[PDB]
This record gives sequence, C-alpha cells and structure tokens, in this order.
Amino acid sequence: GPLHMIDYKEIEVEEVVGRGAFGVVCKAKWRAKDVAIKQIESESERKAFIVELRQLSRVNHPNIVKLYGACLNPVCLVMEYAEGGSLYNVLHGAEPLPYYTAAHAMSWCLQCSQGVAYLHSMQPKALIHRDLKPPNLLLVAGGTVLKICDFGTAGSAAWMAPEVFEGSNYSEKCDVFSWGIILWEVITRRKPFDEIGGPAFRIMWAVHNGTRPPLIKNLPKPIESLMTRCWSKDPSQRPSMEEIVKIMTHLMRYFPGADEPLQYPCQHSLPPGEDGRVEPYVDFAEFYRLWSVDHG
Ligand SMILES: CN1CCN(C(=O)c2ccc(NC(=O)c3csc4c(=O)[nH]cnc34)c(-c3ccccc3)c2)CC1
Repeated sequence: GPLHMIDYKEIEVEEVVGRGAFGVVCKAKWRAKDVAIKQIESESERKAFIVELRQLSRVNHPNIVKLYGACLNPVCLVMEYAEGGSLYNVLHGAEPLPYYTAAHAMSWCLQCSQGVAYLHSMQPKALIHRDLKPPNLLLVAGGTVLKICDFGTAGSAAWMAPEVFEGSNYSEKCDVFSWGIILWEVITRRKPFDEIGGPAFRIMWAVHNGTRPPLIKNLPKPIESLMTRCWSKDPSQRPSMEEIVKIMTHLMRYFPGADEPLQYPCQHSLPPGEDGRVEPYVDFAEFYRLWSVDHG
C-alpha cells in the first residue's frame, strides 16, 4: 500500500538508539513526526535490507512495526519509532527496571502471537519471521502495545528451534518454538539458557539433546501445557499460531490490567532454582482466584 520514496534532506536525524538485528537505528524526525531510521553500515547488510523492505511493505498489522518509506541516498528505511524500546531491555536492561505484572507478560505474548499468526496466514505463501526474540519485539503506548520488528531474516541460538540449526527442513513451526521460549522468558524474567552461556554451539548442542528451560513453580497447568507443547522437538506436535492466539485470547479473562502503563519501579535480582524449577517473576495468585470464581 502506502510507501514513500523519501528525500534524505527531509530527515532530521537525532540520536542513535541502537543496532537492529542488522544495521543501525536512529531516532529521527520526518514530516514533524517521530520516526526510526534504519541504515545499513556494511555492503553485506544489503541483502537483509531488500528482504526487510519487501516483507515489511507487504504487511499491515497492529502488532508489526509500521514502514513509512525508504530512502536510497543513502540506503535507509523510515519506520515507526518505538518510544518504549525493546522487550529485551524492559526485561533484562540496566537498572532501574520497570515493574510488570502477569497480565503484562500474557498480553505481550498474546500480541506477539497475533502478529505472527498474521504472518503465517499470508497468501500465496506464509511469511516466517525466523528470528523471534525479545530484542526484536518493541513496545509503545507506555509499554502496553507490542510490535514485531527486524524482518531482515524473514546471537539467536537461545530462541531457535532445533530443526533450524540442524540444517533440517523447517516450517512456520520454528516461530512457534521461539514463542514458547519467549513465554517462559517474560514469566520468569530470566534469559533463556543463561546458565549454559559459552559460545552459541553449546546452547545448540543442549537444545538438540532435548534441554529446555526449567519448569516454573506454581505455573497454571494450562499455561504450562501450552508452553511445553510449543517447544516440542517434533515440529508437528507444536500448535499453530492460530491456536495460540485463541488460547491466549481466552486466558486474558483471567489476566485483567494489561492496559496499565509501565510506571512503577522495581528492584530485581535472581534467586537460583530451589529444586530443578524456578520461581516466576510474575504472580499467579490472582489468576487462580479469578479462575476459581469462574469455575467453582
Ligand atoms: C532515552 N530513550 C532512548 C531511546 N529509547 C530506546 O531504548 C529505544 C527506542 C527505540 C528503538 N527502536 C525503534 O524504535 C525501532 C523501530 S523499527 C526498529 C527495528 O527494525 N529494529 C530495532 N529497533 C527499531 C530502540 C531499539 C531497540 C532495539 C534495537 C535497536 C534500537 C531503543 C528509549 C529511551
């Protein structure tokens, strides 16, 4: 649809806000509007650039970053600016970190699944993101609205389905695995496979052998089932994104307050796992109370 060929002179480039999965992202102004501009640095990043330009111009969804246009002198994309930064920074960035609730955690994952389900429903071919992870998930509207970005492939071993790095043939089900890891990550406020570390191949080996993130103490059984289904070794046993959207949509009845902006401070550090399980960062006592009222 609407896509502007942009004269660079019209872009007032403010500060560098970070590096995307490729390129460099700057806060900028264009037509008196706040935008993000993504510029390639290397000549190698040109492939990711054409891919992203093609893919992002195809897509129109509330949970996918808006592409306003492109400049070719110099080669850069002009996109929606995400004032809340990345989910990864919200979760794991420098202190002070924001407080967030079970409702936020569930809402972010629902919104991610809605974006990805839209991708998987594209005609004539499904669009696969292939690099779903909190660095590539952005927040707007006081941290309450999530948008997928970094479509240059449409650092990442901790979210990658084992069939992807096994060089095996794969499908949209790879995004489902990634989503399952993200669900664990927002609930625990832990970096997946942080304890392994090393170089990437050590994570790949672990996941390849069936290592998954530790189970979560007092996690509601339906959330646990959904999570562990998503990270099945066999991609055909993983649910479709359409099913995840439906399940997560119905679960939100038991997670009111997702519309509350991130505004409260938090002082957060990690206790190690008591058994083989970890504590959730979020609290499920309210979920269980609301469930009990509804069911009996
Ligand atoms: C003081 N103020 C400074 C700016 N700010 C951020 O932290 C802050 C604000 C905005 C950001 N990005 C975007 O708006 C953005 C739009 S499209 C796109 C993409 O395709 N890839 C990565 N980022 C973006 C980032 C950021 C996040 C991850 C990687 C690179 C950039 C950080 C909030 C706090």
